[PDB]
Amino acid sequence: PQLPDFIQNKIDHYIENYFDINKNGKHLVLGKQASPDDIILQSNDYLALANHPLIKARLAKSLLEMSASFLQNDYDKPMIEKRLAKFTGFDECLLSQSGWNANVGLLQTICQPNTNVYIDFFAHMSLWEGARYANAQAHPFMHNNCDHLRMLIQRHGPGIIVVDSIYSTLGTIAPLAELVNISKEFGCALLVDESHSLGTHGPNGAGLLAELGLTREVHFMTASLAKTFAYRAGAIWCNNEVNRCVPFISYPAIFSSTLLPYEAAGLETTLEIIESADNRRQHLDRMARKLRIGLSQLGLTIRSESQIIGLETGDERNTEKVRDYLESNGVFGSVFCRPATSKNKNIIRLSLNSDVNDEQIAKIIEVCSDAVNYGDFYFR
Amino acid sequence: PQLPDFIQNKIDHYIENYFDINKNGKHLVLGKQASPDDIILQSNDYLALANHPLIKARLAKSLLEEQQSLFMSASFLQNDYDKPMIEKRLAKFTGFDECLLSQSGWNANVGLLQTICQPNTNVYIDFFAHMSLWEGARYANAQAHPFMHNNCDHLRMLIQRHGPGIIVVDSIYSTLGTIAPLAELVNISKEFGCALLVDESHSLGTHGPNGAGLLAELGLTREVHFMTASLAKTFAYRAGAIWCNNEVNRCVPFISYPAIFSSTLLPYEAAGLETTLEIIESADNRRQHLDRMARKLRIGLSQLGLTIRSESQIIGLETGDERNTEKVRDYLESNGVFGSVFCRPATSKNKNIIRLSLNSDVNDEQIAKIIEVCSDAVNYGDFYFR
Repeated sequence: PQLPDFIQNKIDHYIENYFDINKNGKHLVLGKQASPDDIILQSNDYLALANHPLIKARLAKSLLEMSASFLQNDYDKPMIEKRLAKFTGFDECLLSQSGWNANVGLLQTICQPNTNVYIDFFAHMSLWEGARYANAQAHPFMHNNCDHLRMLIQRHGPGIIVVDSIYSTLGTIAPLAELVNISKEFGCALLVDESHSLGTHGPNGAGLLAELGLTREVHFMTASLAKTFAYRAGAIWCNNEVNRCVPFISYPAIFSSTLLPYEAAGLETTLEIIESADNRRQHLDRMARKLRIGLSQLGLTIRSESQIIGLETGDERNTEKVRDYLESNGVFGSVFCRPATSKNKNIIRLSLNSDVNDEQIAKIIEVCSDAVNYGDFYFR
Repeated sequence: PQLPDFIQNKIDHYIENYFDINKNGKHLVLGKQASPDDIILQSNDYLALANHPLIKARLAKSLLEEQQSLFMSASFLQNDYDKPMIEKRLAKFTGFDECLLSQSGWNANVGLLQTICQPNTNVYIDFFAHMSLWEGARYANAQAHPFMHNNCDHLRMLIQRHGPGIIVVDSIYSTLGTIAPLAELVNISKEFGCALLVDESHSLGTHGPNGAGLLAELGLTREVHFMTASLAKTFAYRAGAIWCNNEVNRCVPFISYPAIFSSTLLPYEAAGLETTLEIIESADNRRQHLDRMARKLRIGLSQLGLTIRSESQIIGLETGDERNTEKVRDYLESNGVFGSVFCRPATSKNKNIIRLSLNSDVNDEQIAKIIEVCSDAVNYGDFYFR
């Protein structure tokens, strides 16, 4: 059944302006195929746990042998939640199907149809849509800009301040200490997404709030477990009662099925293995810094302060050229383009993980050095 | 950390207006704990595949095989060598040109609506269609136009009045267990230049040739633009899929927010689904059984005078307001029958439902007990029905 025009028209225009314009007839995010020799910097599995023998074993053993609301009794709630909460220092933790759902769910629970939400420009898209589904009043503030933040709160009233601890496209770090002060001052709740800091930062990997000593000041913490925990799930920690209600309020929690008990048993192993990876955290940290210093001396804006490094490659055409160069030279990042970015501010993201060599770090810098000189594109 | 008042007070009111009011202090969906003797009817595992050894084997087997640290958006894995053979197998299984994998039924629906919709777009949706279809629409800012449950007349007038658009339905509705009038809707879709989208979550695998679904049973597959399913029912797995008889699946992976900004299924989950597909392809036995048992239950209850709108393995007990619903639940659980409470936001506060979901492991003896308990319930119990 051929499509009606109202759909077909849209689909053609999309196909035209998003696939056809690229030199390979594909979406900008899709490039070449990588070799076993090439350097891949795409995964969010920062501590390189995706193959971990123990973790796999725990899962197989547990799988050998509906909705989440009907499982909110004391006897129905998994040990993994008590361990994560303890781990993080927060009072309660609630499992979700994903980081995305965790954000969406928390926000729908705690928000009302005009609630002030003060969200960093670069906060994960799920926080945005979170506030949007709840029909909250979104108040964007310039990246990590507390002055802008103050203005807007002063202007619009108390509400919920929303940030990534470590930003997904840029590797920047939120001014958590100052944001904690700001929410105290203006009687606001603070929601922090530690997707990119949890496991990689803090004491035993417990995260940045843990590292900065700010856990006790923060109302809410969320995270995807599809980064360091290398698992398709989410979690919401509360220093309050909200978690008793989220399972009955959040749509994703109500009308969408939950993880099974073996999935939750697999996380417990991951947690242990994470707590002890002081080795991998330190090495990764070393590597990120090495890479960060090396790209900066080249002239590239490198805002990152973490294991996520953003090569700012301007507009789509330029971004394609940059990507092709990087890939032809054995370096594979991930293109971030609209709607994650704006059309004219794409990023090629380099995700570092604990498996990366000093040798591989020197190659990335080198390849970028030569890129800088080549002259087929520019960097911002 | 003292929550702001505009939060502390939302929670404090909810806790009381939803938890406190119930006899057990718990939410209305939470009854007592079930014993082994009790007849549990809450699962969506219609063919009883959850603890299947062959499925467990392949999941575990492929899980143990190797890492591919593919913790990233599914957008990044859309090259044809990157796309799982389960999609191609599912496509062929249902007869659609293209299948695409999603992290859940909910996402399948949201993602697809985001992709085909413009803010102006007309969306003719069944009053009782799954929430994920309403929210998808609402998220795309589309022009939603609800029509009365399974009413082709009401639907015609809407399209008549508002123009071409997307017709959205469940094949089998998840609360009432009713079956949409698919043949007619197809025709209406043609009689007005609309697109058809059917959510077969509750018919896929339980229905049609080899469980290929309801569209396939009726020979409609070629006439329909779109089908979606939760794979968390008969397929018993946390994932969803989108089927297109067109090129829309080329674009979903890049426009759907869920599909872009949330992590993809691991390749070992794909491998797992494959075994399940085979099992289901082969489960004619478990189907026929379920079908017959559902029919016994439906007749059994209808003869009791109860409204039994269902025509499937989902039976809707209509139990009115929350108080009265609370009494019906306790009574059904007091005897060994659970029992799946549907209430706001799923239903109107006044039209709550206690859903009985049958599966292939249910036996004649058990039905009778169910009928016996509701008969006594009608009847003897201090509460009403609709």
